[PDB]
Amino acid sequence: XLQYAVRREX
Amino acid sequence: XLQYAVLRHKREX
Amino acid sequence: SGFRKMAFPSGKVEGCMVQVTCGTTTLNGLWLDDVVYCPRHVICTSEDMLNPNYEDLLIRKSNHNFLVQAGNVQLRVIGHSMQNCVLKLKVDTANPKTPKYKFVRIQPGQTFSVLACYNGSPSGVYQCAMRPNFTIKGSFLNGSCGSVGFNIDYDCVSFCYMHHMELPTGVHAGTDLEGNFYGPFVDRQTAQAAGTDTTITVNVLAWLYAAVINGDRWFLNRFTTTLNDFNLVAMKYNYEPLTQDHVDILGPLSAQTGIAVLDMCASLKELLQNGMNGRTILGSALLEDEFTPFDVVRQCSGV
Amino acid sequence: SGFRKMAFPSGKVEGCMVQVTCGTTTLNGLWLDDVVYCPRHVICTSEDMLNPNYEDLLIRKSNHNFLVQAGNVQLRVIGHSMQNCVLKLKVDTANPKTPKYKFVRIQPGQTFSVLACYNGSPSGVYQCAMRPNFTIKGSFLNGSCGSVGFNIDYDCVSFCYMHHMELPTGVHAGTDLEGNFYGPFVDRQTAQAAGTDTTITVNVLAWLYAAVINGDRWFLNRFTTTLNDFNLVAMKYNYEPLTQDHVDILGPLSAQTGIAVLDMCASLKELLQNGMNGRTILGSALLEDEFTPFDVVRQCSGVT
Repeated sequence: XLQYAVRREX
Repeated sequence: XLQYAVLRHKREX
Repeated sequence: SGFRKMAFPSGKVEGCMVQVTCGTTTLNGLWLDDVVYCPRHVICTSEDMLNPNYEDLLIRKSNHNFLVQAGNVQLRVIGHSMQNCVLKLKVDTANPKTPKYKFVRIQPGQTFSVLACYNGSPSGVYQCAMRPNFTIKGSFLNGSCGSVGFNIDYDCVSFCYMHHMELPTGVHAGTDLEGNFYGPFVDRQTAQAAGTDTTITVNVLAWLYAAVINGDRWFLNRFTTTLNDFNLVAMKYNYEPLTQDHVDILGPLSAQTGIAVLDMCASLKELLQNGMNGRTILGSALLEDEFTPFDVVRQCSGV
Repeated sequence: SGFRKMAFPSGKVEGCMVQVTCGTTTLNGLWLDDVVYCPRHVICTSEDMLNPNYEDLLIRKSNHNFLVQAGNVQLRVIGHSMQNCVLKLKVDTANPKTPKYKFVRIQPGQTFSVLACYNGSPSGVYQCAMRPNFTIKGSFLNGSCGSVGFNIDYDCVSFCYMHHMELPTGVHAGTDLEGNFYGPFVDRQTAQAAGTDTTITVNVLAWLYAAVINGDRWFLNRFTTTLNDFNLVAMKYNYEPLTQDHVDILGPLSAQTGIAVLDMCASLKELLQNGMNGRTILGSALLEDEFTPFDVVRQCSGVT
């Protein structure tokens, strides 16, 4: 879901 | 082989 | 001899990786000369990143909100201009370690190396392929956005890919450094669907020539076809078409193996039709299509 | 969050690669603070490598026989010293790129990134594992000798390998930078065979954990094992042993996943006996042993 900011690995 | 080298040729694989 | 996923030397790029922070949002960016390129979604919050229209948000100006630290150096930003889905930031110093660099748009199947970067520092380097459905299956965690994909032709570095998102299927989607997304994806925090992906026939034929060069013969047969005959059995197996342009790109590998491109097609056609028969090729029981004909030539002839 | 065969960033190591020539013999060397490491056979001639006398040949040569060029600068060589089967070439000048470094004798199964160089120039980077039979299967051509293997740990570069030869079976052998060969090999130009290779067990566990991180749970089985038990089936399938210490080595990953090692052991034990059932794991039809536990962490944490 795009790499910032979903911190808690997506 | 022994993976050396020359200066101009190949002496390979 | 041997073969392997052989990525380009990363160091030359290690030099053009920085950290950009817009508010408390931080991702990587590529710094060439007096200009830093990064994804346009640093400006956002979690709250903005669901349907953001970025046009207005950058006219919400403030050059001073854009923090760049390039290791020791705290880069001052002296401009803020948006080119599609990349932000290009003017900075006070020109990267002294700037190599020769081009920007190119790759066609599906073409390969690049990726420098995985987090907070302007890199954790590792791997090689990817551009999936026919314009996706890359790489290795990216949060903070990977701004990580770059590149090829080294001789002096010049080609920058082909800038990472933006992991999709629900788990693969990746990003842009050329013009912010022109590959595929049908957008800069929004929404599940997206790639399309349908297809095995890259020219790259498989590359990898089969690769096996031959390292003395694997079990798959070879005294049969041939036409391109026509091959191209039906391709369509059937969701294998890309093979054309004359594709046939021409394999010639070096034909020349160096002495097996005509159409005969190797005969070998590929029987593999498609009967399976890999319990046996491995280059230690893989799976057909591999993430090696370009060039990359075989490169790895099997240094450079 | 994928999973790829990932290498360490090379730039630090690229700055220490030299071309070393003696007569018509060309190889690669590694130049760190005033000394240049390259395999001793750089001195040897074609005909001499069949039966070389290294001590004798070094007495004959003088410092002027060794021509080391880093880029466009020649290096002046003040000394010719043999360290077992590795040459140490003293120079006047010292590499300004010399990073924090150590010379480590890794164990069979330890993975490391190999920087492949020809004429002291990088041709690229890949990851290899020290086979239990003390061979490495990488991608080595002629001109490759002296290329180096390494791990990067924070600021330090831990050099583990120098490349010497490709065996008749097509695998590759080398030494530590103290010149001590890995496995039962000598630098004669004779055919030499390794042994029978084996799968690295702790590395496979690491790989199954990596799958569980990438949403693969299908291989998980809720029965249990003993180490002794599990190991006895592993020896039947020509697998390297597991040790308690391995369990502690895997503990961190056990923490993230919440699968006790022995639970993951019990899953593997079943995969060995019954085979893989035609399923795929991380996009492999085969079990993978060339990822170390730390490799799983480092790559799926983005360690630098």
